[PDB]
Amino acid sequence: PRSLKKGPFIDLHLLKKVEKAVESGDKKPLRTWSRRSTIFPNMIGLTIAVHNGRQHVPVFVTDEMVGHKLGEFAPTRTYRGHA
Amino acid sequence: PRRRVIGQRKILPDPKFGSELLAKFVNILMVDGKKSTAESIVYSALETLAQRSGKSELEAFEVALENVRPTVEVKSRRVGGSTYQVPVEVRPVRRNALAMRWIVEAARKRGDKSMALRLANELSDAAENKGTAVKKREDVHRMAEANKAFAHY
Amino acid sequence: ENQYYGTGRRKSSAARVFIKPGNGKIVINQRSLEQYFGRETARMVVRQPLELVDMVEKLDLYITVKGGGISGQAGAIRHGITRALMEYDESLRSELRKAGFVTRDARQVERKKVGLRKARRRPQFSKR
Amino acid sequence: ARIAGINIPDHKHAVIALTSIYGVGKTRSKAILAAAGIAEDVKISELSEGQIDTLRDEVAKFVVEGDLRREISMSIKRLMDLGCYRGLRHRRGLPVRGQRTKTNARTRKGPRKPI
Amino acid sequence: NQRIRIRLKAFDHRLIDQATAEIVETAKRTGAQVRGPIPLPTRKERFTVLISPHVNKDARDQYEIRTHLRLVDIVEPTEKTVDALMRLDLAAGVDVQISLG
Amino acid sequence: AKQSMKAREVKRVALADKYFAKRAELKAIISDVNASDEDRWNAVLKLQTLPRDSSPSRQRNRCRQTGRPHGFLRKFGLSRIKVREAAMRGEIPGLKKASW
Amino acid sequence: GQKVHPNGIRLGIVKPWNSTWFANTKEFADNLDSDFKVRQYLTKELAKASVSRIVIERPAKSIRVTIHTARPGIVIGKKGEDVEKLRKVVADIAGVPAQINIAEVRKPELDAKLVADSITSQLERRVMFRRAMKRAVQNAMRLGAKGIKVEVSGRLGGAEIARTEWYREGRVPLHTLRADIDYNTSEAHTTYGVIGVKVWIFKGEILGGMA
RNA sequence: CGGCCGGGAACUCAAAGGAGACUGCCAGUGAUAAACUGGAGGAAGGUGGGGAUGACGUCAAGUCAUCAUGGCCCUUACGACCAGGGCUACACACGUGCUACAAUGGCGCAUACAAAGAGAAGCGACCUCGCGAGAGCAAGCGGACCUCAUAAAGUGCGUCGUAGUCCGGAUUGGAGUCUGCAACUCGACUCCAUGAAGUCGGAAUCGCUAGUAAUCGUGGAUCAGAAUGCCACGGUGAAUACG
Ligand SMILES: [Mg+2]
Ligand SMILES: [Mg+2]
Ligand SMILES: [Mg+2]
Ligand SMILES: [Mg+2]
Ligand SMILES: [Mg+2]
Ligand SMILES: [Mg+2]
Ligand SMILES: [Mg+2]
Ligand SMILES: [Mg+2]
Ligand SMILES: [Mg+2]
Ligand SMILES: [Mg+2]
Ligand SMILES: [Mg+2]
Ligand SMILES: [Mg+2]
Ligand SMILES: [Mg+2]
Ligand SMILES: [Mg+2]
Ligand SMILES: [Mg+2]
Ligand SMILES: [Mg+2]
Ligand SMILES: [Mg+2]
Ligand SMILES: [Mg+2]
Ligand SMILES: [Mg+2]
Ligand SMILES: [Mg+2]
Ligand SMILES: [Mg+2]
Ligand SMILES: [Mg+2]
Ligand SMILES: [Mg+2]
Repeated sequence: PRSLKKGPFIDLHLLKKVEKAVESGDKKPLRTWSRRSTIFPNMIGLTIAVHNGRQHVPVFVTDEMVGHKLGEFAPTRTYRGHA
Repeated sequence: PRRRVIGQRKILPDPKFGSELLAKFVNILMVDGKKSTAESIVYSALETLAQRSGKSELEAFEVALENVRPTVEVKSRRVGGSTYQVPVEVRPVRRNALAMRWIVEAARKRGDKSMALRLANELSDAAENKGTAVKKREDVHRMAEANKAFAHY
Repeated sequence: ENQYYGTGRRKSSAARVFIKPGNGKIVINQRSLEQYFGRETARMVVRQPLELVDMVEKLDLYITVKGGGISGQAGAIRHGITRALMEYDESLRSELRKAGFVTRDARQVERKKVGLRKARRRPQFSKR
Repeated sequence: ARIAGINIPDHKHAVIALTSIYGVGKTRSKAILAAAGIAEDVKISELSEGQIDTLRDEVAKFVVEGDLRREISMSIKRLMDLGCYRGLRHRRGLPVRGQRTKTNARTRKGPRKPI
Repeated sequence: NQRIRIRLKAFDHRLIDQATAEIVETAKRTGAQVRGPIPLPTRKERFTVLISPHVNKDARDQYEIRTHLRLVDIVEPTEKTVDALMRLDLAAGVDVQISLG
Repeated sequence: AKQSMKAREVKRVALADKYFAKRAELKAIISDVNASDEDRWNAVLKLQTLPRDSSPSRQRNRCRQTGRPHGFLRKFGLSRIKVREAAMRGEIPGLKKASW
Repeated sequence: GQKVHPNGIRLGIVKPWNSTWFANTKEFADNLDSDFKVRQYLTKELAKASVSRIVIERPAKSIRVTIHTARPGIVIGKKGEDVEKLRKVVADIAGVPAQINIAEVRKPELDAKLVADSITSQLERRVMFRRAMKRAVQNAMRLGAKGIKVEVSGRLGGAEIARTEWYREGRVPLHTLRADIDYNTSEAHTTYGVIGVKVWIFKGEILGGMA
């Protein structure tokens, strides 16, 4: 857990993208590689294609997701089963 | 050792009793090199045993030890291709060591709470010849008599 | 007066003993013998040389010991008292030797060796 | 000796017996007894009912038992619903805190199942 | 006059002994009172490295650097002594540190 | 190692001494107890704009003769093979095999 | 089995160090890098000057190199031209004012490094390896070495299968710590690959120690 | 009433140089020999203890991914860089370890005794705040001086009284701290809550002959952060060897 002094960490490209998207009002998915950025209230109600290392997975962010990080909703490994 | 005939290491006598036998008993009881704890246990057990069963700690300890000492044990020789269980007389120092070892292990097994209490109970029971240690001695003697037929191999 | 001195040594401990012809007082690092050594065996080991060549109530000794543990310090104190007694009398050498107090026990430790988990404890081996 | 709707052993001391409440451990039991004014050594038995009522009122200040179990279940169920990595691990039945799963995950995975 | 303290550090011990001998000879000849050379404890910095190129973990080399110290204290210095000691340059590989005051 | 891995290293040392002061200055305001949301947020957002190889912790010690990324002693700036080879040739002043 | 380095096992006892300077841990690694650079450059330059042992000695603000060589005439050349060139280059490499001294080896047949270098030179020039190694052993023994051993290894005569061949004359006690075993190695980069040459020369035993 | 300060070089200690141990002396066995067994002195006795030191060679043993290097191969790609991911997966099998199954113990209070090391983009005290991990201020110190740094087992008193327990700590939920551009995948640590299996483990199998095994803590390298591994240090300290 990041210290409370420093505050939550989120990436600039995603920030301009989300503020510009908030200002614009468009609903195109936001392609990002910033899995380490925490989710904010202004991001609520947006589709964000987070990179899983292979492809961009669309995550429709909701109010409950605030405080979590984008990577948590973009699983990287793909395991079905051994048998 | 194939080629070595050095004897046994000199052991110092018990501080509070001046008994080499008692010192060996403390060493056998001791675990993890914690001699202080084992020495306190044996001293308390000896005092309790003395008060209960007789006059002095050494007298009670020796009578119990004698009641546990084995005359003859059995080893596994291998001469005729198969293994023969043959009886063999035990040298006196091994008698003392086996007796003390049997007493300690029997005391550990017992279900009483304190270790000193278990040791005192087992020592008194061995003196009275109803203990697990004397049972172990009688068992080894019984098996030796059973396979005494191979006493000349 | 004379302040007969003796240096005792044990695995890592070093004791300095000053014997004086007085009563039977023992002062170890500005403490009584019972205060310093809670171990009854340690107390008796410190006693041992005096009891053998009877001087228990005839000598004051002032002791300072550094390093080691309880048994090591007790052994160093015993060695120092023996050396001080030998220097003081010089007739007790034979009695002290036959008791076994003059000899300095040289067993310190075996160092840990590369490849072994301890000085001699070897890692567990497997055939398959 | 019934606090928060569960029976509490009487022969035990107050500190240890209090821990039998789901949601009260060692430190919390010590704090409850300190606030109440009851000594730790004194056993649950031979306690005046007024002190036991004081203990009940003190315990009421913590979310302990059924309610606490409901809260924990709600948290886990919320993780499941969110569909995050922790929720996925919870529903799969695998170690959540990033422990190795190649070996030594038998607390979550239960006993071994032969192939 | 405040005293001057000199700390000599070397990897070789006989070299440092010869070096401190030269220093004490100079200072004692020129009148000032030498207080030393006190042998301070040596630093044994030990290292352990793998000798096999690929895989042999138990095959290792254990190395060490041993640093010897010598403390030479000069009290009541005279002007002749202080200039002479600066005039004298010692053998290389012997680190000298002159702390004064 | 590869001549490119060694080239990458020399790049994380120059970028790190270039942007040493700003980083420290930015970290000060980012850690300072008497800062502000507008200040700490702005300094924390500026730190994550700097050239990345500017951070020290993105540098890894490697032999100063081979570039070996493993087994590197700091007092020898060397790995585990080269130290031994140099020690045997009597090149590391005061290096002797121990036998305590 | 695997044998220990004869020079490394005898450092301090009978053999001196090549680099002889003190440094704190702050400047130790940088000193090592500079010493490596200096030795590399000096060997590369005076490959054809039969250089035996470069000895680096650092005053607190100076670098003193001592080149032990068989033929001082070629390394110094005309008056001081070549030594000054080497001095200025080593000064820029080190970053410190430099001073170069040259020690003449009167017996290049007893120096293990020189003997090994000559054998590798002959091997590169495509002589017979047995002929070269026998010549070296005979020369050393004639000059009066108490013993000498020479070993060559790897694709001898361009053979597909590698072999090791070694010749010893006199005694060369490796396990005797007080012995004076001069040891060095070299590599001949022949057209069929690398051929390793090792040379031991037992010059005597030093009773006094003398570090 | 602190070696703290006058002082003292007595003692510990710090290194540097020396002395000492050689079956040297005595007796016995013996081939009239080498040697062996005892014992006198001696701190040490029979290689005093430990380490380093690894003969000729064996296994076409291992390493072309340290390196060097013969041949072969790629050259707008087999090379170059960037972001994300992975090397941390998980039906399972094997190996090496750590913690336990408890009373020779757990917990609480009081209290004693080490050695060896590291430290400048570092070790960081005192004091203040925080339940704590830690934070703020900040002396000192390239260090027998200052810091890491309180050794633990032990000792004394109390309690628990043989329970799946005041044993055991896995797992999980919540809240945090610090390092670091950045702790989702995938860090360490702290607090509260939770409290799996486990009651000494079949066949089989491993290590160890003495300050050893067993047990108890401490340090270092690697390292921004990240050891139950590795390498060192000391405390307590056995049993047995007929053959
Ligand atoms: Mg004797
Ligand atoms: Mg140990
Ligand atoms: Mg290359
Ligand atoms: Mg080897
Ligand atoms: Mg006074
Ligand atoms: Mg003898
Ligand atoms: Mg040898
Ligand atoms: Mg091969
Ligand atoms: Mg092969
Ligand atoms: Mg193999
Ligand atoms: Mg990449
Ligand atoms: Mg792997
Ligand atoms: Mg993992
Ligand atoms: Mg208890
Ligand atoms: Mg240091
Ligand atoms: Mg607080
Ligand atoms: Mg528990
Ligand atoms: Mg908890
Ligand atoms: Mg079950
Ligand atoms: Mg149970
Ligand atoms: Mg680290
Ligand atoms: Mg470290
Ligand atoms: Mg351990």
